[PDB]
Amino acid sequence: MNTVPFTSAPIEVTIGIDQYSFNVKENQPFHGIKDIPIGHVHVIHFQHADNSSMRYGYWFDCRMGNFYIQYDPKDGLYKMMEERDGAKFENIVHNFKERQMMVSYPKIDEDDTWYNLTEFVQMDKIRKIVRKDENQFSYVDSSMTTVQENELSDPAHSLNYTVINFKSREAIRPGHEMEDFLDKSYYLNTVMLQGIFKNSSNYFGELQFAFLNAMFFGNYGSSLQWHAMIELICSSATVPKHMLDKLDEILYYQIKTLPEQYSDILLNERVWNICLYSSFQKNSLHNTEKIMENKYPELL
Amino acid sequence: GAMNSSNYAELFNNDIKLFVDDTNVYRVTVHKTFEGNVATKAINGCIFTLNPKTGHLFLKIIHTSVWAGQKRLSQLAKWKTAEEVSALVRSLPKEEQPKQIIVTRKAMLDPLEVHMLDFPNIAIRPTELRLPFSAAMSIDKLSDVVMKATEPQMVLFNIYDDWLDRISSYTAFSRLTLLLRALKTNEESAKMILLSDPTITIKSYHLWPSFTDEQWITIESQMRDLILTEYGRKYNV
Ligand SMILES: NC(=O)CCc1c[nH]c2ccccc12
Ligand SMILES: NC(=O)CCc1c[nH]c2ccccc12
Repeated sequence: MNTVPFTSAPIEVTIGIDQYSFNVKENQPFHGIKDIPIGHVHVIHFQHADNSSMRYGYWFDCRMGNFYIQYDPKDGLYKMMEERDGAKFENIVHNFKERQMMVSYPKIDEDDTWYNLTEFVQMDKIRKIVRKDENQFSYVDSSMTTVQENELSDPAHSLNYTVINFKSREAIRPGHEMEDFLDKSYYLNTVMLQGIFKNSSNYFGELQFAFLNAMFFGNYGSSLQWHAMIELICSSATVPKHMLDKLDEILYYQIKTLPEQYSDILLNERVWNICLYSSFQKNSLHNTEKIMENKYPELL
Repeated sequence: GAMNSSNYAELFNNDIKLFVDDTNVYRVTVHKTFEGNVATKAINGCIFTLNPKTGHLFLKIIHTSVWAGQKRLSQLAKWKTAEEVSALVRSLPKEEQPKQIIVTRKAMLDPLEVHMLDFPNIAIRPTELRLPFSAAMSIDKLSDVVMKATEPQMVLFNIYDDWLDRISSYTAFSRLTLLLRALKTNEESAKMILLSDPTITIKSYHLWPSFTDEQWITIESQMRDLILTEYGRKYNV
């Protein structure tokens, strides 16, 4: 079990760690989060009490280094940092634990939610979508735009998701215009899976990361990416059976975790109605269709 | 953006553009079978592709053999339309290619956009105008070449005859849309108006009769009367 030490908490802030959150008061003696499960990526995120604008946070994996949070009064945010002196970091954490100034990652033993949301998410792939090679962790916030959004303005601060565009030469083989537009199997299986992602695990990892950035930061370009990657599968008549079964599980847990009060903005009516009721895969997502109909029948 | 009443004069500027109407591409008769079920029999169709500035008509005849063994024909017809329009554009010299293609039915937007991906600078636009181009098969010479075709064939006609020698494109398009609207609303009456006087003939290379300027004014008034009436006879007013 790993730990992320905070220097201090000088400004009042709601701190999230994965799907959990807690409020910290201005100058409250808070010194970080312990008992973080090893084996998964994690995200630690922030919303200041004064400016609910800009949710922001850091994707990280404690197996890759010792990370801590320290507030910067100049840039006005809680920053993640790496401590390279392992003995300096073990000593700091040990003292804070002895003084019981850390909250414990509040995982219930029966609960596989975070695993299910991050099953295919890898830190190495996150670091290619979010390019800042000098750090082992990745910053994301509400406002960052995607490469595709930019093409349609600072490249260093963009989300480099894989561009998917159904009306593009990459998606449409000359001479197969109607075939490829109405059945996207060649774009899914040859262009994207065999060509770009290499395998379905990397495809699902980007899909899962896009959803999590949409949910935790309200990142609009990430929501677009998540829906595009769903629609590309559902609009393919030919999809490996293991991928369809896995997609149903992935989406089920995403829909299960989504805050009810955010479904209006985070769920695209056209995509979901098309995918569950019109698409080639309308009968292949049984768990997802059941949870959607019982939790968000209005959208449908 | 969409072409509408507000930006109508854009049709007659010097940027080459084409209307595409797919109404008459997939044409059928519905009939009963011996067992008493219903079936369709395709008849030859056409793509109506028109330069509204010059009157240039590129009438691509769609022979019934293109439907043989195919499913979902109404969907296929839109894609076949887009394939043929794209092939026409590629066949034209660069300086004769359109800068915009205006589709008369919004369901043609995605098929045409996908077929024209190689031409990113040609704008594909819908329209809010309810244009009467479906009535093109009420023009006798056009209907005749479509029905007689035994294979796929492109036939080039000027739909304005020689009108542009005496009137502007705006006035020519307005006359064409008036004639076609009349033919669509009451074909028999419209055709009676156009042919009532036997001494005004249709030249061999023309589609419409050789009316003088004064006779076109009378004809146009007759077509407007017909359209207003039928709008009574229909709504009882
Ligand atoms: N004691 C300090 O130097 C505060 C900042 C700091 C440096 N390295 C760290 C490692 C873990 C937590 C905090 C820190
Ligand atoms: N290629 C073009 O730009 C026009 C071709 C064309 C179609 N219909 C016509 C009628 C009269 C002269 C020319 C034509």
